[PDB]
Order: sequence, then C-alpha cells, then structure tokens
Amino acid sequence: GYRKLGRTSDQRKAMLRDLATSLIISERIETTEARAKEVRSVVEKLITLGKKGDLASRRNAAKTLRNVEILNEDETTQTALQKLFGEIAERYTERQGGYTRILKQGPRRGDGAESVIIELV
Amino acid sequence: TKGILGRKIGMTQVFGENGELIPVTVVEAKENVVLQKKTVEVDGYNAIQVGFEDKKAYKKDAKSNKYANKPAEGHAKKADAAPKRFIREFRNVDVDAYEVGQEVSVDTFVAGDVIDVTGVSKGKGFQGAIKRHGQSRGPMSHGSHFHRAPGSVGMASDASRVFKGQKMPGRMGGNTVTVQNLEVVQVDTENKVILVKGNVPGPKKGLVEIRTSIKK
Amino acid sequence: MIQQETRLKVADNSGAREVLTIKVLGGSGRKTANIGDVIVCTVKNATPGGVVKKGDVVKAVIVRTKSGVRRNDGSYIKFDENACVIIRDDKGPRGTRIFGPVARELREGNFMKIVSLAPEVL
Amino acid sequence: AVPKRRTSKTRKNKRRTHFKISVPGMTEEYKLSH
Amino acid sequence: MTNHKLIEAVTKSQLRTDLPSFRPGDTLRVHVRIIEGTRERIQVFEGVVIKRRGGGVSETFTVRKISSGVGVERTFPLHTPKIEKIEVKRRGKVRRAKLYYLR
RNA sequence: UUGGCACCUCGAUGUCGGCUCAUCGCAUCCUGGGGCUGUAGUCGGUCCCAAGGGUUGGGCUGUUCGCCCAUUAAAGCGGUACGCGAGCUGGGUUCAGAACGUCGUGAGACAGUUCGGUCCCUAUCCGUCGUGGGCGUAGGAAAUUUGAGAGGAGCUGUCCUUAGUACGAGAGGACCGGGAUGGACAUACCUCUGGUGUACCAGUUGUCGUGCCAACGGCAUAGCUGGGUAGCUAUGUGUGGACGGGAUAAGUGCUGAAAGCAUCUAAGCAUGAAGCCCCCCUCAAGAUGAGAUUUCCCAAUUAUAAGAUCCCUCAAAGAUGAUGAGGUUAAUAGGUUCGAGGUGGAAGCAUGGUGACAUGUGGAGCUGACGAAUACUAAUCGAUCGAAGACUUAAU
Ligand SMILES: [K+]
Ligand SMILES: [Mg+2]
Ligand SMILES: [Mg+2]
Ligand SMILES: [Mg+2]
Ligand SMILES: [Mg+2]
Ligand SMILES: [Mg+2]
Ligand SMILES: [Mg+2]
Repeated sequence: GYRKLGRTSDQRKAMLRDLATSLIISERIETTEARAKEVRSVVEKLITLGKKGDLASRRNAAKTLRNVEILNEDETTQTALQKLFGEIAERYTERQGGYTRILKQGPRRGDGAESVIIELV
Repeated sequence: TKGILGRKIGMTQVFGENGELIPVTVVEAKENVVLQKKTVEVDGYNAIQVGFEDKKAYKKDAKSNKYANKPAEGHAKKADAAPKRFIREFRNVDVDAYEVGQEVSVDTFVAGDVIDVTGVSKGKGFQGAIKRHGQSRGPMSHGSHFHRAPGSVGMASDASRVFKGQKMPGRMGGNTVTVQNLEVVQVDTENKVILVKGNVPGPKKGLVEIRTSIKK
Repeated sequence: MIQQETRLKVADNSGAREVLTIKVLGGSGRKTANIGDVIVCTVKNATPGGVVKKGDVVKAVIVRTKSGVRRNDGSYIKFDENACVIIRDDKGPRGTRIFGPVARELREGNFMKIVSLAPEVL
Repeated sequence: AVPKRRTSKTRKNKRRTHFKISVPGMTEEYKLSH
Repeated sequence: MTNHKLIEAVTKSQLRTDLPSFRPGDTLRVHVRIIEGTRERIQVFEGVVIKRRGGGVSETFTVRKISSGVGVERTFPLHTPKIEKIEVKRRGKVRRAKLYYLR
C-alpha cells in the first residue's frame, strides 16, 4: 500500500475515516482514483469485524469509524455502527472478501483529475 | 571446465567442523538444457548455448512472455526441449563433451571447489555525487553554503573546455559486475541447490551465472 | 573507539591513573585502535607517591573496551568501560600487579606476561 | 544566466517537433472506461 | 519461514534438540569447550539473560555478569557445537523483553 | 624571484591565503633496477634508467611561510588569470566611528600597534554527466553473439621460516622460496554485530467531549518514554590488488671485425626494470567499412500474415519516457483464510486483599510494507500500425 497523498499523518488518518463512513450511508460515492484505492482496504477490513459482531470488535470498530451520525432513513434513526453490524453483516454472511467495486468515469473540468465511482457488492 | 545457471534465493549461515560460522547464499539451479553446440567453421568460436527455466507453449491471443512464440518454439523442439525463458552462451569449456538435448546436473560441482560469479546489480535511481563517487562533503556551520555539491569543474581561461571523464550526478545501478574466487561449500542433489561462501550480487528472485575460475 | 584525544584509565600499580591518547602505531593514516594495540599517551592524573609522575609520555596497551571483538567461532564479548596498561622498552609492564580482568585475545598478542599475573581471564 | 543572442525563427520551430498532444483510445462513440 | 521452504530444509541437520528453554531474566550456566592446544578444557560462563532474537540457525542471546567490579557480557549462537550444555537453575518475573536498564 | 619597457583591457579583465574537487610536467621524496667506492657486513655515499602507482594527524600567533612535540616505506620541488569565489568562506585587504604613540601653528597626516564593521544574478549557445523519440543498414520480425576501437584496476609493511648455508677475518648476512597476520584504498551485499524506521506493540502526564465508571478517540515536536517487522544503510559481513609471458633503458657479456692482438655492436648474438603492448574486469556494428549465426512468416494498387504498440493490473525497475512481471484457457495487485518475525500476557467474568493492588482461566490478544493457498473485486469492452526479394556482372 503506502500512499501519503500530499497530506501529513494527522490529516490522512482523518480523511480516510470520513470516506469510510459517508460511503456506508449512501453506498455510492464519487472520488478521485487514488483515494478509492486506499479505502479499497480500510473499509474491507471493517466489515470483517461486523461478522464476528462480538463485544470486542465493536470496540475496535469505533477507533476508525466516525462519530455518531444520527442518521434518518425511512422513519428511523441510526448510528453507522448499529447499521454496519445489523444489516450489511447479514447481506454478506456467505461470501469471502471483495465487496467493493470501482468504476471509471471521465476526468474533471478544472484540475484534470480522473473521477471514479465506488459502491458495495 | 563447467558452468550452470540459476536464481538467487536468499542468504543464511552454517557451522563448520570447528563450530566456526561461514556465511552463504543459496542458489537454485534446475532444468538446464543444451540447445546449440557451435563450431569454428561456422561462427569462428566454439561454445555451448544453454537455457534454464521452462515456460508455456504457443497461444493465439498472446500478450505476455509467459506463453512462448513460434521462433522460440522452433528452437526448443529442434533439440527436443520445451520453450526456455533465459538463454546464455558459455565459451570457455570443452566441446567434444556436452552432447545435445541433455541436462546439466549440479553434481558436476564438488564441495570445496573455487568459482567466480556474475550477475546484475541493484537499482539506485537518480543519485548524487557523494553517494555515488563517494567524496567529501562540506561544512555545515561557520557561515557556509556548500554542503553536498561538487565544487569545481575546471580551471580557468586555459583549458576552457571540460574534460570528459568527469564526476557529476546521474544514475548508478543495474550494471554487470562479477566476483572472483569464492568457494563451494555443499551441493545438494534432490532440491538442486549449490551453496557458495560469501555474498554475491543482485536482488532476490534475480538471475545468477556461475562458472569456474581461471586464475590460480 | 580509541583514537586521538581519547581518555582511557589505568589498571596497574604504577602511579599513573588517567591518560590521554595521542597516536596509534600503524602508520598509513590509521584512525582507531582496539584490543591488543600499542599506543602513545600522557598522564593527566596520578597518585601521590610512585614511579610514573604527571607530565610523562609513555607507551601503553589496551585491555578492555566498550566495543568487543569478533571471535572466529561466532562469538562476541563487550565490557562496560575502557582500560589501559602501561609498558616499558622490554615489551613488558612498568608495575607489577594487575587489577580487573583482561581478554583472552592477549595470549596470541605476545602479552603473555600480563595474563601471567591477572586474576580473571575471560 | 542571460541570453547573449536572439533566437531565430527556425531554432524556435526545430524544438517544438515534440510539443504536441496525443489522441485517446477508441472503443466502439464509446469511452475506454475500464 | 515458508517462502518456498528451500532454505529452512537445507539448514536442518545443523540444529540440535538438546537445549532447555529460557526467557529473559532466568539465570543460567554455559559450559563452553575452548581449544587452545592439542586438547583443552571447559571454563563455564555464568550470568543473567537480557537479550534473545531471531529464528533459525541464526538465533542468538546474551548474558550479563559482574566480575571483580567490572561488568562483562557474552552473546552466543544457540546451535553451535562449542556449547556442551545449558543449565537453567532459576526463574523470575519481568515486564520487558529487552533489558538494558541493567546498563 | 625582486625588477625594466608601457604593446591589449579604465562606456569595470573586479580579490592574498585556507575548504571542496581534480589535471599535466621531471630537474625523483618512497618503493623498482643497477654501476661505483675506504660497500670487509650492515650503513651508506656518488652518479645512471625509470613518472605505473604512492605521498600524515595536531599546538602557537592573520599567518602566505616559520618554529615545536608525536608517527611514517616516504612525510617531494614547479606549472595550469602566483589552477578553481556566475561552487563556499572573509581572519586578512584600503570605507566612514574611537583610542595609543612619532609628527603639524591648525585643517590633518606616517600608521608603529590594537577593538568594532550590508557579499546581486530564474543558465540562451558551446562543453560535461545521464536518459529517450525519428530515419537508415536491397523482403519483413523474435532471441543469442563476434569485437576494429575506448575506458578502468595498478600501492606497501612487519613478524617468522627458509638459512645462518653463497658471502663474510669470526660475530653478522643474503640468494632461494614457503607461507602466516596486517594498514590505507576500490567494489558487491544485510546472514551476524549495531543505527533509523511519522498508517505496528505496551507504558504514561495535562486538558475538551457522554449531569461519572473508565474502557475509547482528538490536539499539545510523532504530546513524551521503553522497544521494534519489511526496506535503504556502516562504524559491520566477504572478495580484489595479480602472478605469468613478449620484448626494450641503462648495465652485465660472449664469438667478432676494426689496426694481427683488442673489443658488448661494426655482419653477427644471448642477457636483463613496478615502465611499454598481451594476459584479468566493464561499455561497444550510427564499426554509414552499418557485420555473424538460429528459427518463424509469404498476395487480390491492395487488403493482411509472422510479429509487435495503444490501452488496464503491479514492481525485483524508476524524475518523465524506457526496462521488467501479468492480462478470464488468468494467481497480476487488493481482500479473505493459514504461517513467520515483533511486542510482552487484552477485554470480560472468577478466587485473594478493608483498601490502591497481585494471581488463574491463556506465552494471551492485536499486528503496515515479507511467504503461501483461494477466482469473492477489477485486469472488461474493443481498436490501430504492419512485408510481398531491384539491376547488371560472374559461377549455378
Ligand atoms: K587543524
Ligand atoms: Mg548570508
Ligand atoms: Mg482511461
Ligand atoms: Mg617591472
Ligand atoms: Mg614581470
Ligand atoms: Mg611609445
Ligand atoms: Mg479539538
């Protein structure tokens, strides 16, 4: 792995934790190529705690996932942590890893940057 | 003389008879085959062309070097082989021996013989003038602006050119180096390994070339 | 390691206690010295009453280091201080009685006179 | 550190032989969106 | 160390299964045999275990002692033939795995 | 060298030492050959051949140079804008201030000595180190190679045995030739010793966030401290210097004329130096004098064949290009399941202590870069270039 992304340690550890979260809520996001080859890994190590579901993994499924976002789906309220162990974990109980998918759109207008999609599967 | 080809694997040590330590590299050498014996009447020099590792056979939509091609495949089967990846010629060896299409066994190397090794170096990119050529760097206090740099390049309005063999930065790395007069420790036969006393060039999984020494 | 402007100590009964190194006896621009090596020193601190006063240049020999020595059997030995012993023209010691251990490498170094006298060889 | 001469009309244009741009790929018009 | 297992196979008949176990801070004795002539003797080193690294033939440790005021240390390979035997005689409790606060 | 002359430069040729780099010359400081003598032996002395390589760390004053301790095989003299400031310094050098002495009626000087005092420039052309695109080499492409030519390496010391024999008045001392162990220097590597290791492991203070339990996170040089995987590194780990030959300087000689004899050069002719070309390592056919083999591909302007490139996944490679590994008949990178090496015994319940604590379930649990196996994710889709053997003159 080992990409720095022109952002020092204290900044990269907080940019890769916002990407992992807001993705999960909407399951589909739009980023540059590099970043999504690094949440290619951070988020794949984060469902593998959700299948255990034990009391210890929730304690290490919080040291990277991000502060309690009081969601509101259809007439409800969730947390990103009582959605990851209840719902994604249950869809994905019988596959191995590899539940992300990158897709290449075109470049951007201003900075000439490759833009890609990333979702779950 | 004698010569075999193979890959560098790693590096470890062994204990001698007097409990002494002896440091060693670990050379793997399998699947060598002779492909063309030469002549003075044709080329002007006797030699032995040898190839080492096996690969796969011709394929239609072929877009690697894994799968061979027709000119290669028309050169393996000639001497009744498979397609060979690496190829080299050895020139200092007797040619009345070494019939064609055979194999070459490590067993032709005893333990305690003397050799010389030949391979590639490791890669350093665009590097300076004191890692490369290794020469003195300048003061860092007492009001100085010369730290890591090549100082002067020429003299004056006499010899206003700049001579050619001059030391400037650039690229050092994957060049061809040899090492003279190492020792053979031990020779397995099943795993097809030969051990050598000392460390020899290249990176892991590279390629190595082994041959008998000429010196005394 | 022991180079110029280095301060060893002394482990013999000859008055000189501390010294200062100013040379090493190789010659092709040599710039260090380990165990078994003849050097040149002075004194900076003595004991009142003895045979080697302060301000006297003398040759001397190592017996201990912080950097050890690489035995051919794949073994290493490093102490926790440094030390020196003061010698004469006849390739032998000024004083008589040795204090503190020494290193076995001094047998094949023609310093058998000092292993001939020392409590713990090691 | 300063130009001693003028740059002619040719030496300006002998230099831009390689100062062009390139073409995309061509998949059936469809993009090469691997 | 299963890389392709060709190095941990060759270096198989240079091991030895004679040697007791030990962690740091476990006093133990070390019966070397030292060769300085046609035949020579043993000369124990005793002390306390501060360091242990590695795996394979290249697995080492070292022990500390004080001897007439001075400290000394000797580090050894585990599988060499010099070392007749090792004799662990005491055991302790620590919280570190490299010990240098002993100086 | 101190000078003489005043031929270039005053619409600027802008600087004495020391630091970094290097390059030539011998009228040779050491090593290498020898002659000569009172060199008996050593130790020298003298002149002769020789430039391949080699040629030290520190104290006092500005110190160019000078004196001094300490080592060394030896610690060489000269050139190249008194080599190098668009590469560094500014003690020294003549700026403005102020003291102290010789001087002047005063403005001020001659400094005979001291203290304090702004260093401008984005490299166009040639030259130099490194790396690539385009045509060409009488059909087109993939691998292996010869080497006209060019560059590089080149040093030395002590012990002891040779062998106390040649020789030396005897003691002393080679030749011979055997190793053993080294200093400086030049190159590959990371198994050992050790240094770093900013997405790894424990410990630990302050303060914000959950009207607190602390189990957690954020910022405070990575908040500090103890350690440390892969990876690049030296102070660590291993090799190298060549011997050996072909002749050539001085210098040793033999036949041999000169002039009978003589005589080392005259017709002849063996000899002999670290020097010179050959032997050892590296790059090389744009070597337009464009080479040599091996196999593969073969037409109705004109499509296309062998065969490569675009393009996507990655490093054993890398400024970018390029080199290399692999593209669903697929183990390329990621992930998942197992191992290694590292840290040093979690959480949570359960016994023991009034208490803060320590024990046991369990060498526990977590683990970035190294190794293996496994098609769950994406290497999809599809496009573009691309040859059809001339002419004589011979032999067939
Ligand atoms: K100095
Ligand atoms: Mg400045
Ligand atoms: Mg694209
Ligand atoms: Mg004049
Ligand atoms: Mg003049
Ligand atoms: Mg005139
Ligand atoms: Mg804050």
